[PDB]
Amino acid sequence: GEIATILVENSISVIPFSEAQMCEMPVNTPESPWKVSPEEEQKRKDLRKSHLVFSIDPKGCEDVNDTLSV
RNA sequence: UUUUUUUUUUUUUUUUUUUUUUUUUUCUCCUCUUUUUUUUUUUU
Repeated sequence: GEIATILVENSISVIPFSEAQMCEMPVNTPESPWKVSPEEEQKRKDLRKSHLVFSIDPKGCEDVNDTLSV
């Protein structure tokens, strides 16, 4: 009840989205997951082999932003 | 040696109809105390 009060009072929504707001999703399905279309591999410039990327991140960091490389 | 007569289960069937959830009261009402109101910053 207190958490609900804190939400309602401070103007924050707790409603999951609607069908048309859901349906517009990238399809990360097991029968066909996501993988880069090769014309965009052309158009970009890969570095997954010639350079090292890693990250320290807080405990529980289910979603990383920060990365660097020197 | 004991004849003859004294009715019985109401008659009738071939009449028209153009609405509609509910329904009808109760008054004015003293919110107690460190504050201006804090605020960059970074790790989600």
